[PDB]
Amino acid sequence: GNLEYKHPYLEDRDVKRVGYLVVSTDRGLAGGLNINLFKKLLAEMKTWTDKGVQADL
Amino acid sequence: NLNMDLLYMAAAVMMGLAAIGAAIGIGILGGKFLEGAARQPDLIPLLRTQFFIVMGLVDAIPMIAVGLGLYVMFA
Repeated sequence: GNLEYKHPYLEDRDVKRVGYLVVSTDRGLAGGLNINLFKKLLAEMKTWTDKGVQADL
Repeated sequence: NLNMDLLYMAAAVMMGLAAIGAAIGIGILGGKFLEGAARQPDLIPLLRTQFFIVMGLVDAIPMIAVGLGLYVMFA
């Protein structure tokens, strides 16, 4: 709406540190569900940290 | 002769009350109009036509008192 404000969570800024929440099982026998997710996370976490960004989990 | 001067005086007090009455009344009404515009700037032409429906009534009684103030000036 027209009554738009400024707020830290709405404002846009350049990444100097990055965070991920990550969900995993407590139980095995799920096949590769965890590992495939963790591989995809490891690629992006590598890509940002090569930009010098400390990752956080 | 005091008859002339005190007629001059009676217009001047009656005029000042009408000037205050109008100036304050539309100042208050105009303040809420500017709050509406700052809150809701899409509607300001709509609110403008509302503000002028109301503004004429605030003026109406003070303008009568100006009419008598100018007649007691004139006569």
